[PDB]
Amino acid sequence: GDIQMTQTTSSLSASLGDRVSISCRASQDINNYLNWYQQKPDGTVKLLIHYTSRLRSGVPSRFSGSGFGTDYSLTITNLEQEDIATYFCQQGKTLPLTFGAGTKLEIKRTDAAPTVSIFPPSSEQLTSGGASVVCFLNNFYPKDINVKWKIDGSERQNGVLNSWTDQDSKDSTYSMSSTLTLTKDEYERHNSYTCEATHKTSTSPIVKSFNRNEC
Amino acid sequence: FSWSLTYCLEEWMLIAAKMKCFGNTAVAKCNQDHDSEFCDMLRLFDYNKNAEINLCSQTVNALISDNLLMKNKIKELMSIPYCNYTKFWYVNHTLTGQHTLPRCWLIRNGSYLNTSEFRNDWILESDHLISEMLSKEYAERQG
Amino acid sequence: QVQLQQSGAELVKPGASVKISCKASGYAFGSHWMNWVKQRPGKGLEWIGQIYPGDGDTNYNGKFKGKATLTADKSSSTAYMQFSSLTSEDSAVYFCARDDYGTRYYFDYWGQGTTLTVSSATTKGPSVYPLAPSAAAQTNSMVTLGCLVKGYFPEPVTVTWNSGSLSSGVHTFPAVLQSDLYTLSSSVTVPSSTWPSQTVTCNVAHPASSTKVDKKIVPRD
Amino acid sequence: GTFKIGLHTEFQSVTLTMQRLLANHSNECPSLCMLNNSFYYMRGGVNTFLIRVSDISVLMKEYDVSIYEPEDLGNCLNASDSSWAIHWFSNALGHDWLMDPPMLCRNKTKKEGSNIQFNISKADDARVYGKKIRNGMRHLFRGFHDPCEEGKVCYLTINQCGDPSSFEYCGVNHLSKCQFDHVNTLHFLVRS
Ligand SMILES: *[C@@H]1O[C@H](CO[C@@H]2O[C@@H](C)[C@@H](O)[C@@H](O)[C@@H]2O)[C@@H](O[C@@H]2O[C@H](CO)[C@@H](O[C@@H]3O[C@H](CO)[C@@H](O)[C@H](O[C@H]4O[C@H](CO)[C@@H](O)[C@H](O)[C@@H]4O)[C@@H]3O)[C@H](O)[C@H]2NC(C)=O)[C@H](O)[C@H]1NC(C)=O
Ligand SMILES: *[C@@H]1O[C@H](CO)[C@@H](O[C@@H]2O[C@H](CO)[C@@H](O[C@@H]3O[C@H](CO)[C@@H](O)[C@H](O[C@H]4O[C@H](CO)[C@@H](O)[C@H](O)[C@@H]4O)[C@@H]3O)[C@H](O)[C@H]2NC(C)=O)[C@H](O)[C@H]1NC(C)=O
Ligand SMILES: *[C@@H]1O[C@H](CO)[C@@H](O[C@@H]2O[C@H](CO)[C@@H](O[C@@H]3O[C@H](CO)[C@@H](O)[C@H](O)[C@@H]3O)[C@H](O)[C@H]2NC(C)=O)[C@H](O)[C@H]1NC(C)=O
Ligand SMILES: *[C@@H]1O[C@H](CO)[C@@H](O[C@@H]2O[C@H](CO)[C@@H](O)[C@H](O)[C@H]2NC(C)=O)[C@H](O)[C@H]1NC(C)=O
Ligand SMILES: *[C@@H]1O[C@H](CO)[C@@H](O[C@@H]2O[C@H](CO)[C@@H](O)[C@H](O)[C@H]2NC(C)=O)[C@H](O)[C@H]1NC(C)=O
Ligand SMILES: *[C@@H]1O[C@H](CO)[C@@H](O)[C@H](O)[C@H]1NC(C)=O
Ligand SMILES: *[C@@H]1O[C@H](CO)[C@@H](O)[C@H](O)[C@H]1NC(C)=O
Repeated sequence: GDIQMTQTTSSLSASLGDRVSISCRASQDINNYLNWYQQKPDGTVKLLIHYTSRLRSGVPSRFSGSGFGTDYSLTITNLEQEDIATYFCQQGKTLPLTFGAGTKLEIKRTDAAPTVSIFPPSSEQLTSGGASVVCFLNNFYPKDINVKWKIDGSERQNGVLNSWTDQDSKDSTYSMSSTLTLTKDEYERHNSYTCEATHKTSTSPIVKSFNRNEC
Repeated sequence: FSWSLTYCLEEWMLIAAKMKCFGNTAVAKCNQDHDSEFCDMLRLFDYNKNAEINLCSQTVNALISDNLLMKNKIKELMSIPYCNYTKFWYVNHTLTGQHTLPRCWLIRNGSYLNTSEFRNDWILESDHLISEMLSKEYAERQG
Repeated sequence: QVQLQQSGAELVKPGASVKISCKASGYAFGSHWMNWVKQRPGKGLEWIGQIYPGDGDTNYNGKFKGKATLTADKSSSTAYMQFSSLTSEDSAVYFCARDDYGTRYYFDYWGQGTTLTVSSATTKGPSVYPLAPSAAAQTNSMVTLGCLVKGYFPEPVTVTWNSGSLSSGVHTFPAVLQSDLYTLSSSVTVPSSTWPSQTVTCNVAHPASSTKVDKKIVPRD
Repeated sequence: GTFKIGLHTEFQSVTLTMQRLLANHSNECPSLCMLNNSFYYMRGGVNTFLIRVSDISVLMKEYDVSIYEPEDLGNCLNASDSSWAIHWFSNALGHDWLMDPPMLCRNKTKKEGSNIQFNISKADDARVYGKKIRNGMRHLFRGFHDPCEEGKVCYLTINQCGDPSSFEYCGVNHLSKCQFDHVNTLHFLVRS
């Protein structure tokens, strides 16, 4: 019986000065009792628009709201840097109150290929008994990327842990770390270690590798 | 179409907390149903006493003049002398006891006019009082 | 002028309870509904409930009825949310928010949030390992080095380079949790000529364990 | 206040009080009095109502209840007795249930208390209506003050004493210094 809010788009890319529209759909007619919140990357939350299109004090005029019934929309013309954030809608007709999942805005830029760097396990870690192979995929755009590990020519996915960064604020790129952790014995039982980066920028992947016996 | 009276006012109807009797010669003029705030107050007391003792009824027009109330309200809104149905002045022949019908003591901006401001009024009232005393004596002892 | 200050981060073990607080300033505490909201990564925002400090009436979301208990204190102008039988599903960020005068069901003022972590993991300091290019590697115009911070709990850790004097071309990845232990890495890029003549040293700090480690990145072989 | 005109003719006066009747107030028989140049009070027996004229509106038509008919006033007050009291007061102010703009009130289900709102702004589509509602006030409260500024917003707010929306303004320090005036009650009778 609850009221489901649906923000179909979870991520949206746009260049500064563009017109952006974020849609919000209600499972039931909510009669214009829709409110828009802005969450900055630090977790700060602020109300911007209530009752579909009523702007709050201090909200710049580039923000606007529209809709009626089940479909609504937040529009941001002349997208400014400070608008890069996540925007949630919320129905205020009936309890329980419900929010959308959110729509994160990210800055658009020209494509950039990742800069790949592979790192063998350190002697310090090998002393302790483990062996972590690290591969950095740095400063690429767009954020979609894939990493493949190969040991002695064979693909390995177990023991791999990945971590993407948020969009960098100065160059608008993304970076990613891939760490393959093995045992010392398993690491010494193999020689060739390779990470391959697949990205929109190149049909073939960027391949970086090292041989364990070549120090 | 206008209420009739029976005049003495009870002590609780007066600021002096002292029953005040007015001759019927003057109170009878209230029946004529002329523009008189004092007579409106008398009819209000008379109707709402004989009737809890509230002030309201569905026949206010038979007790008061709506035109007179409207006129006093307009005078209020013009910042000119008007009547707020409170204090009234008359002219009493202390010798005989016959008096004129009390007429309202007007106020301007929440203050009662000084007697000198409406002195023509009570001059005329006393003139008419004595004229009517003489006329009564004449028409009676004429035979 | 209107301000909502929530209590600090909490780290508790499963089955425990915890009461988070929200101090209000700048308005009549007893004239506004105080709502609570739960946020998790990828789970949007969930409405927990609301209390009216005036009469103390509480309206709960059916899903959180039994998990959450809302109280208020008008003297201190402070709302409280108490959780019982905490589980790892309860780890999240919790906001207190205020409705406008009346009851418009929109939240015009928010607190900064309170992070709750429910875990049976025990505190442990990190191990720091260097990440230097293999002896057989290209000599490009730039060189990337790194530090691997592995096996610690709880978050956070802070990584600087050369005591903060090296900040351009640096970025640290979000920690990933595996088997009750966090791992992250920090990357730093510098002109190839700069290294190894000018040394690069990562400074890792884990406050929860009062651990501070410096690790110089030395070329291999 | 009595002087002599002639040897026997004398100026005399008499002051009347209607308070014993204004104390037996009731909803159909409200006693009306003025306190501030901003606070007015209507006593209708057990129900007391504070009336204020300010530029501060706490109600919006997008969120609050619009009263198109007297029956809708039942959504505004805890009891229907008060509902019909406010119906008769609205009539007395000159409001037109068929032609004038609908007034606003807070749903009695909320926690903030009763609040009926009239938009008497001197501007746009609220100007004309506004003046009327002030005229009504001038009829119902001798010495009514017109704090409404030209071209700016102005609102008349009614709160039933007892609800949280009455704050402390319905205390004894207020109603004890609000002399009832029967002229106001006569105007209420005539205009309703
Ligand atoms: C004055 O306030 C009362 C009570 O308000 C209600 O409780 C408050 C504490 C607060 O939570 C309010 O938001 C809440 O409305 C109002 O009376 C309520 O009116 C609503 C709307 O008409 C009724 O809700 C309806 O009740 C049924 C289910 O309980 C059902 O018939 C309706 O269908 C709903 O669901 C379908 C499908 O899911 C959807 O299509 C409909 O649009 C609708 O959501 C609906 O839920 C309440 O039952 C009423 N409660 C009462 C009478 O106690 C009253 O209208 C209001 N007056 C105003 C604002 O002028
Ligand atoms: C109580 O009543 C007052 C007075 O009526 C009211 O304040 C007024 O609100 C209206 C809108 O509700 C304002 O009029 C608008 O103001 C600006 C120009 O000043 C414009 O946005 C509008 O004109 C354009 O936009 C309209 C909307 O799209 C179009 O219909 C129109 O054709 C134009 O394109 C319009 O003029 C008015 O200025 C205020 N006045 C004051 C003094 O505030 C107040 O909201 C009411 N209070 C309530 C309802 O609680
Ligand atoms: C009609 O208007 C007149 C003139 O303004 C009002 O007369 C005023 O009435 C009040 C209340 O009775 C008087 O207050 C009292 O005055 C004395 C001296 O202080 C004393 O009896 C009491 O302590 C009390 O203060 C007031 O003096 C008097 N005159 C004024 C204000 O100038 C009259 O009340 C009005 N009638 C109504 C409102 O029904
Ligand atoms: C309110 O109504 C009551 C009841 O009618 C009035 O009390 C009457 O007062 C008169 C005059 O003093 C007495 O003769 C009656 O016996 C009283 N009747 C009753 C039933 O008590 C009262 O005067 C009115 N006014 C006030 C201020 O209470
Ligand atoms: C109509 O109902 C409201 C809501 O119950 C009354 O206000 C409540 O009064 C009780 C009794 O003192 C308080 O304990 C509650 O806290 C009040 N509610 C709120 C939301 O503040 C209100 O008084 C009633 N109306 C009238 C005219 O008495
Ligand atoms: C008029 O004066 C006489 C004589 O003093 C007095 O008995 C009578 O009551 C007075 N009438 C009034 C004041 O109406
Ligand atoms: C009305 O009188 C009250 C007394 O409590 C005061 O709070 C308020 O400021 C006054 N407003 C005026 C005189 O306009």
